[PDB]
Amino acid sequence: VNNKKISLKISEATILITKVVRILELSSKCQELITERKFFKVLQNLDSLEK
Amino acid sequence: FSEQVATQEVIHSENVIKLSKDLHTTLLTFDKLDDRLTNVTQVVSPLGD
Repeated sequence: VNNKKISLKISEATILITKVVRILELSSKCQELITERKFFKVLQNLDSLEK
Repeated sequence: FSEQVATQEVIHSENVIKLSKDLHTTLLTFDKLDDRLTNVTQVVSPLGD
């Protein structure tokens, strides 16, 4: 239970990291989809995101 | 923290301590074991005899 504790913070930490990663990517796609009636950084930042 | 190190303290300290005490008492048990075995086969000389 000290290894369930350390294991719990371990996999909690790693899943927190990957959750932060996908949060960043979907956050960037939200930054893409937010831009309406601009059409200029659309292909720039959006095509940067899809890269 | 010292819940986990309390498992190190009680579990490691008591495990090592009563490991030596219980295993040494088990060595006294093995002394009684070879005692009764020696008296056993020594009484079992009349079997072959």
